[PDB]
Amino acid sequence: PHRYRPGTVALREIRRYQKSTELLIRKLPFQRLVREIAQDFKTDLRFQSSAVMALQEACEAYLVGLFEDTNLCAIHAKRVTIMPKDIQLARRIRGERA
Amino acid sequence: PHRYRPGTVALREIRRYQKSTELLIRKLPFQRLVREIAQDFKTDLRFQSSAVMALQEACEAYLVGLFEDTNLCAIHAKRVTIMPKDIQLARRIRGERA
Amino acid sequence: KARAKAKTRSSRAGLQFPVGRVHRLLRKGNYSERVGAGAPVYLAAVLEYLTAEILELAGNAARDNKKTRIIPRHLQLAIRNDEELNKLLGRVTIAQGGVLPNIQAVLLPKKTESHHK
Amino acid sequence: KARAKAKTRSSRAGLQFPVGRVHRLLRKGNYSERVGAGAPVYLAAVLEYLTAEIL
Amino acid sequence: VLRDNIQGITKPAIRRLARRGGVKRISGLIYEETRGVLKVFLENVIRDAVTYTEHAKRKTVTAMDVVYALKRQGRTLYGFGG
Amino acid sequence: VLRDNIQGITKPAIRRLARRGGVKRISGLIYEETRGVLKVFLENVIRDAVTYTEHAKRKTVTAMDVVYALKRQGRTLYGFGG
Amino acid sequence: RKRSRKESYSIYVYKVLKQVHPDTGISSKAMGIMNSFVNDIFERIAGEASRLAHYNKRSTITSREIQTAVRLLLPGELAKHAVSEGTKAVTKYTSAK
Amino acid sequence: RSRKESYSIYVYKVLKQVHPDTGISSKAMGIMNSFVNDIFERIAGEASRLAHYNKRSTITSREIQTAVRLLLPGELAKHAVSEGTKAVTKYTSAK
Repeated sequence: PHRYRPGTVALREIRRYQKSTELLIRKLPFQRLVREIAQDFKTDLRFQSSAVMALQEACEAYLVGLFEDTNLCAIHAKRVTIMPKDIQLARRIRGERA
Repeated sequence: PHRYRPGTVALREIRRYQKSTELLIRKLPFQRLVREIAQDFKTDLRFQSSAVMALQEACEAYLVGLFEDTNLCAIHAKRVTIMPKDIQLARRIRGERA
Repeated sequence: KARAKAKTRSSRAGLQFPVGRVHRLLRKGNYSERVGAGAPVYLAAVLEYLTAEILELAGNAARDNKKTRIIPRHLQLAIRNDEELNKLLGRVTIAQGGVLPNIQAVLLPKKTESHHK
Repeated sequence: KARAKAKTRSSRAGLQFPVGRVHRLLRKGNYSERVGAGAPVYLAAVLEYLTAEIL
Repeated sequence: VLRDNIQGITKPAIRRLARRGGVKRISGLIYEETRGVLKVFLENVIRDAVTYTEHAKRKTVTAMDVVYALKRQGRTLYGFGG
Repeated sequence: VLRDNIQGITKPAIRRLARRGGVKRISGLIYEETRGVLKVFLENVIRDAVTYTEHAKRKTVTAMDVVYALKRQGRTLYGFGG
Repeated sequence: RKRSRKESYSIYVYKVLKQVHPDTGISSKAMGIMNSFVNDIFERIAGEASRLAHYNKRSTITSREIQTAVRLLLPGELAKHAVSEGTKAVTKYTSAK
Repeated sequence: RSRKESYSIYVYKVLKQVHPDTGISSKAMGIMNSFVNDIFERIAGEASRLAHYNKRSTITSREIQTAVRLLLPGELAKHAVSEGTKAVTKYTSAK
């Protein structure tokens, strides 16, 4: 069987998703997560669908930016593999203490 | 002659300056730098002395914070020596693009 | 009384943006007790210029993509490809904007790529 | 007319921060067209609490 | 059976996002960390959104509530009005 | 002879600051980078300060001008009034 | 005869200081820092309350807006205790007419 | 029936001024509207703060200009300022 080397398909996927703008997270589990969390603050709340879409947009843009910083930290550390400590560093430097 | 190992005095200096709050930059060269730069925007400008002190406070707090982030990046990179690339990374992550 | 015929302030200013509405928006919003006549004019002009700049760059990106309709993608591309707008909108999220095709040079495959020719 | 003795809002609230000054500061600054009576009281109370915690 | 629903932000979706982030290689432990990071981020936003919601005496969360919550966190979003 | 005066932010002062920053070991090339970083930072602040100055039709830079310049850069300073 | 008049929160901070720790002073610089702090949080709260009011087409800023602004700006238990104190104060004011 | 204002028509006129042969999506128009709203609020708020700082009760074109110089970088600010100036002078001329 024909076999591609590790990385080629990853790179193709990078190019594909970086060329496009469609949302990569599933709508329904995101709605369910949001509803669960909001439920923990106030009961029987509702949400507009576009509010959920907005939240998804914000979440995904935030996550790619964090992964970008993570990637730079990894490269800085002479690695190509991202680790929790890289994320923790990036978030610490932005002041996203949590 | 008696001789201390590398790092002991550095650590003592760290403890000393981290215990105190006095300004570490000389007043006069700072005034001269400020006056030169401001001169490049508008001529024959004056400055209140407390304005210069304020600028110095801001500058030094900014610099220690950048060096702190730099230090974390170095440690992250398994180093104890700070490098330009560490500063560049920290500033890039804060968005201090310049 | 004569009651001279109406003329809007934008037209008097040679502008397209609504000076009057900007004035109304300034009045409503607790910005100052009073607002001078030139301020909304100046601001409207600024908004007009910036709009023209963005639309221009976005249309350039559209032609680059052989597209006749401006989409958010082009606006995001325009913003991120312009140093000054990028600074202005560095902490702004453009919905459905995506990201720039920016790949770090070190992650791409080697010059040992297998096709010299 | 009687013109009773001059009490103040901070004293009535049992507070130390100046209700009157906060009200004036709220009025001046283009924050809202009108300002309710409790808002400066509430804010002053918050500021006093935070100061106490810090001090 | 469901698993507190946070698991619906699946590994491949995170992988796709990281790819858009330009990530070529990813440790297996990253995913849970990302989920935790998301929850914190989300909590704060939604918390503020509901606060705005509560102020308006409304039982329906609007897009504007999200927009304001995002703005106050320095994460301005364009495209949904306002 | 003087050297554009940026050199008055000497190596030992930077060393002291880094020590307060907790730095134990420092490359020799750091110092010029720090100076450059400072100039950029300073330029922006002073630029805005002068803008405020110019607005007031004043020829003397006040502390308040600095404070406002710092605030708009998200670098709020306490202790100098306002 | 000329003279001006510069207001500050100094005396109230000192009174509170004397209330919590009777045997302790404060420098003028530190007091200035506390005054700067007070001014900053005041401006933050009024601005946020103003924005909420505008969003809700409301011309009045109430204790609800202060509370909400606090809830947005202040964290957890700090917010809860401040809120409780504010509520206590309004309740004491409203009765003491 | 209610009434929702937007800048749509002005953006569309400008688009035809700069590129007659080109359209724009509604979502993109909304993005442009959001942009406009954001810069409007930023400028007015900064102008407000300056006026407050200068114990001035009036917002003039001076405050707008200054705010612009603070907020916008280099050539963008210079061109915007020049345009605003030209516009005010044209307004003041054609009474």
